[PDB]
Amino acid sequence: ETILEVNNVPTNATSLMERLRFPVSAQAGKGELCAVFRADPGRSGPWQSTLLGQLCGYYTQWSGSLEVTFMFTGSFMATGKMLIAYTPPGGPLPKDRATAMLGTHVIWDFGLQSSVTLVIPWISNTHYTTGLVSIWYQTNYVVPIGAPNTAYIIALAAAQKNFTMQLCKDASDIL
Amino acid sequence: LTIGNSTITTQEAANIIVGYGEWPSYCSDSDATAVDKPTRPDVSVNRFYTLDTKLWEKSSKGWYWKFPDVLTETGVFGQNAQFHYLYRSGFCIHVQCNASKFHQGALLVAVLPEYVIGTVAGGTGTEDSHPPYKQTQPGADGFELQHPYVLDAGIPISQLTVCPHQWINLRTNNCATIIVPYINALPFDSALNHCNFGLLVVPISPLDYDQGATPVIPITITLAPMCSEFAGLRQ
Amino acid sequence: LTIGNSTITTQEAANIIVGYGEWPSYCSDSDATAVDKPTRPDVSVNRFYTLDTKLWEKSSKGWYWKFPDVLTETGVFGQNAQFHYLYRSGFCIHVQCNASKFHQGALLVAVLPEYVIGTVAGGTGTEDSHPPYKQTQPGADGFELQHPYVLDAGIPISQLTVCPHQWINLRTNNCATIIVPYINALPFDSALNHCNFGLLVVPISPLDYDQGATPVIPITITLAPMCSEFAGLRQ
Amino acid sequence: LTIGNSTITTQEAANIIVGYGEWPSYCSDSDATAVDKPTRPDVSVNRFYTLDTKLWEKSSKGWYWKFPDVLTETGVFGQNAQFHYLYRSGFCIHVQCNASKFHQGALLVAVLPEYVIGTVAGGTGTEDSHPPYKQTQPGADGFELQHPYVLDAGIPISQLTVCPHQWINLRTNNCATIIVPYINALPFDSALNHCNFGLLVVPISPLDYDQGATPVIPITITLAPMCSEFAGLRQ
Amino acid sequence: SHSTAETTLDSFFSRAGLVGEIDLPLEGTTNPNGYANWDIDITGYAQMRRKVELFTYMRFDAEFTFVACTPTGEVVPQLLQYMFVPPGAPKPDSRESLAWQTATNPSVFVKLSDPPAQVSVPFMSPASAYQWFYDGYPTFGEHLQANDLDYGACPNNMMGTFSVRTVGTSKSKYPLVVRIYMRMKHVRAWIPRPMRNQNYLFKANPNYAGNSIKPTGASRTAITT
Amino acid sequence: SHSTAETTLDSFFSRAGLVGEIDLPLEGTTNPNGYANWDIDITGYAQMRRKVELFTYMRFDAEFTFVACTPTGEVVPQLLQYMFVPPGAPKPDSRESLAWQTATNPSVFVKLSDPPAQVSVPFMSPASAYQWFYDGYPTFGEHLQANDLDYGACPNNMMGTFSVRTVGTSKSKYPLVVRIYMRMKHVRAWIPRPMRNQNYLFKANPNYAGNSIKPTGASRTAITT
Repeated sequence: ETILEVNNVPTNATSLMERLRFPVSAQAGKGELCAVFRADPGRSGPWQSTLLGQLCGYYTQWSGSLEVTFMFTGSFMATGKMLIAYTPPGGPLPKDRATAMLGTHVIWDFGLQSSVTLVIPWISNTHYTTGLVSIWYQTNYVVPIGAPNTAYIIALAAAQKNFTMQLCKDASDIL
Repeated sequence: LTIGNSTITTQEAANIIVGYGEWPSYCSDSDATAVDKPTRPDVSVNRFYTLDTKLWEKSSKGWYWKFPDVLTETGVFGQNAQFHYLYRSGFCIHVQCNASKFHQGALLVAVLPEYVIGTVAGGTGTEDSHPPYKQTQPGADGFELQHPYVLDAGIPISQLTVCPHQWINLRTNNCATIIVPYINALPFDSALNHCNFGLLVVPISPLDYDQGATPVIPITITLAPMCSEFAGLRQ
Repeated sequence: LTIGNSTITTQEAANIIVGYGEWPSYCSDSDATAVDKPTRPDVSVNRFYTLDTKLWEKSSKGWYWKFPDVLTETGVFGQNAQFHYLYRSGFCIHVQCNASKFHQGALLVAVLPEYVIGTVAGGTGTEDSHPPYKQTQPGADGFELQHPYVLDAGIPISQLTVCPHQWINLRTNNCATIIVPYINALPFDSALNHCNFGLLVVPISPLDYDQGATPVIPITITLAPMCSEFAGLRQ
Repeated sequence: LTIGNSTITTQEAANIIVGYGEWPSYCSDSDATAVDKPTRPDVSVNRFYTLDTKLWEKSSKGWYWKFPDVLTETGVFGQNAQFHYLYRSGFCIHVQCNASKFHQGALLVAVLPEYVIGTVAGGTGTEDSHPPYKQTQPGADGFELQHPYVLDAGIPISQLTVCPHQWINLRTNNCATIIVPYINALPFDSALNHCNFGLLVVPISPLDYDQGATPVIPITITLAPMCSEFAGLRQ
Repeated sequence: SHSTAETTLDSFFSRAGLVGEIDLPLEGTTNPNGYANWDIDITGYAQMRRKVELFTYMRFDAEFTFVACTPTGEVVPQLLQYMFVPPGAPKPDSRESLAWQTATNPSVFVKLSDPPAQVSVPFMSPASAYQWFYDGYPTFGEHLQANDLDYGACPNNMMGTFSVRTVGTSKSKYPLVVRIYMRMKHVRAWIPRPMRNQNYLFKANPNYAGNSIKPTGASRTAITT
Repeated sequence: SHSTAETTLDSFFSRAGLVGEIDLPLEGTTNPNGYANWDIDITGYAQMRRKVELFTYMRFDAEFTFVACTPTGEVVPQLLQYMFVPPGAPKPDSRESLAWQTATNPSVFVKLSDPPAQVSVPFMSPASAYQWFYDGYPTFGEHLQANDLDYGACPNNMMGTFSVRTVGTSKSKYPLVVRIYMRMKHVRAWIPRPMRNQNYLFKANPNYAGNSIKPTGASRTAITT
């Protein structure tokens, strides 16, 4: 299990650390928070942060299943609900929250504080469109007085026993 | 209950409570009640249909739902109940509100069979009647009551507890779960035309915070329909 | 673990985690690896050396330690490791932070064998190199990182978890404990000249309070070195 | 066959002939092909889908279909493969034509796996390409051939019988039945993007009547998909 | 004549065939670069395409041999480089490219004095079998109207591509000609198809002319032999 | 694709890689002597450094190959000498030095006419395993303050160096280019590390820039794909 930089947005070294992290706040309610983007490691993107995503760059095409656990960093007294929904390849991004409920999806409550594991069944490279995981405000981030009205989540991922890789492939960074 | 997609794990105190004392059953059909025999497994369409989560303010006056209705463009159930000739099903619904140990209020999740909710307007000034079309077909989002003391129905909540009910006191329980069987004169009725059933969420202690805390409290509704009745038709 | 002076009692969830899956062992010496045989009991010098407790602010960017180093004028271990010819030992370290159920943040206590931490300056304006002397011999107090994303080492924390690690989420655990065995090419090396080992404390969620609460959060470090290797020398 | 709705009565002559000698099978899953485990009854989706019946004149030159496509907004089968990411199924198709005992002609119902049908136009006077988009996703209605001798593929019917075939000679049979299994390099592909499979209805003896008898000949097509593969998704 | 060995797919395919003739002039208008990439198509050997379009799906390894000479045929003391790059790997762009040192791009160094090099490329596809034409759009998902001729074409049907160089920082001394030969080995095929009868237009679709010819004529009438 | 074989350390490393490019022109300004020592860096193959700093400790034999040619690519009837000298042994200083005759410095004599030489260098380290970086001063005993930048480099990790000559009492006649390729054999690795993300400055310390780049960007916002 290694960190997935879903918030692959800022390029400032002081805010370069904000990449691992992605926010939730008491502001927006039941609307839309974040799709963790593609469920594809080797495609240029957020997965390049993972150890998995990098070694996939050292090969060509793979087949397997992944598990992506999310971790909540908010206060103890903080509470709320989130539904995480995977959208398989081909299908466009779900129109709304309720649309995500009609498929494979998991409502995450902060009662089961520790974490919540999302297992994506199958992804493959046949070199586009891949699976999508979207995280929705089932409800807003409610907090009592004394709790920060905004909180942060870390997403870290890895591969299961069915993960296999292809032929060696080289493409680096250095000169 | 491991029937459906994703649940929510709880330390679940005995918040379990069955409608009138009998569990949801199927249909007894070894006579001539229907010569065609509808066949349906338990986890095909018993997905956890969770409506959109609603807010609970201090000036809130309670909300209601109808169950044969609530599924329209809602779920593969609605893609099934709208085209189907006749309908029947039981339900397992779990009302959960997420709040702080600093917020206080009092909820009554209650279940009411035949819910004819009124209604009235002013007087004889412009029109004499016309209760709303949207009284029926209330969406998942809707709807607010108008006079909670009478449920807009000329009947006091003071005695609603005679119906299968369950309390949500933010002092103690954040979760309440109530299971309802089927309840009708005919063993098989039609769906969208008659809302066989009504769900109520009425506040008694209208919630109170001390500011600096989110004034909005989430009431996430989660539904699980048991003992449905279908087969298939046209389109 | 009742080996040393004073411990700290916890309801200790399974925060126990061993380096790479094998417990700290001793030295296998029935050949000719050393003709002199060092002898050492387990509780003489395995005192709980707790460094000074450090603060955790919002603008904190993580801290690191080196273990053969950390003992210099530190403990009877340093009075032992500095005069001794060669060194070897395992460790049991317990990182504990004391915070409120109102403070939130995210820590990654992680362990890294060979820690060569850089470093770089500006460019070719005044001098071209000179990484610091105090890079080595970091005192108990020190030291802050410079670029946590690269650990000042050109290597992303994003994948540090491949090393024996443990999370401290102030939502759940206030304590994390990680045990490390010895890890080196030679079964016996020298001490203060080579820091065999590095300890990391990196924040991911940079802590947040809502004011009126102590903006400083204590990370008390407690160390317990197992399977040392000594005998005695001169002065 | 007690799987489906309504049949067409036969004395059940042996016009049955299977693709390559093996029945359509299911999936072998005691390995790691899918962490999701498919669940499926024998009579759920196997309704007898009969497409529109098309006419057959003297100047007829044959028609063709593609199968993974033909059900898209067609029947509850297409509403399922369109919503599902991936697909697999076998088919049992019964091509039946209604004619007089005074009519004469010869049809060859044949089945061809990968049917990439061309094609060419006038030339390069105004445009160099334009293959039709509507070539694929052929509705029940389509399609007419263009050059039956080469199947618009530069490939002779002269050897078409090398593929799964069945004859319709009005001397004997007005009915023909052919069964096809799943056939692909990958065990699971998508539907509407790739037509894995093609059906041909080509005349050799181009029909002849002596007029005063209905000159239009009905070829009613009836399909029955076996060993499908789905589960359910979103909407 | 009871013997079925010459009717095996293997015997039907096991033969080193010329599929590549690579030109490196001293200078000219072919490639002033001194460098050439050869996408590894079997259709280069003309008759082979009809010979294999007998089937839908098939599978094979490939034995490659590289005989190189001058256009005269003079064997010449030049040391050259054959480079095979996998489907994933990028193809080299320049003579001075970075791709030549890329390890996952296997390279072969021989002299012309040394007998022709010989290597074997196995079955590369991510599918269970190769496919000569895919009755669908090779794009996954909903269609984009950027491309519409990639029809029938299977992209993972590509088994890589070959690159050739005269080794060295400086230009070659001699005009050389490399010829590329393909041998097919462990073959398994599947769904049988009727064999081609019309002439080909392209090498990506069974396109044909707007006027059909007939595989045999000149018969006068059916009664007279 | 059920095989973990290409995820084996051997397969991850099993490929002869170019690590050295030594030029001996007839005369110029590079090295006019006809003599060259090549300190044996593995980092010569560019990408290899990040690829091995995946681990802390590892261990392996090394198979070296020597393909030599002219810049022309002309194979030339020249007899040359490859000499491997151990870490302890001194390196030759002049073309007419004695070190060329030091027997315990193994030598290889081949012609360019002779196909590329192939030798194998075993695990040389005095440690139980190789080591990529030493978090200490490489001096035994307390350090002398001559050093200010000598940090991290492991001296007993040095596996020797290769030296090349144009054999003969007199200077070479032909312009030559020797190329060195490395393949790693019986590989065993140990402690896993996160992989490099920034560019390297030196090959004696994992130093980084005073301005960090990002291993993946151009993402606009977390909501937009």
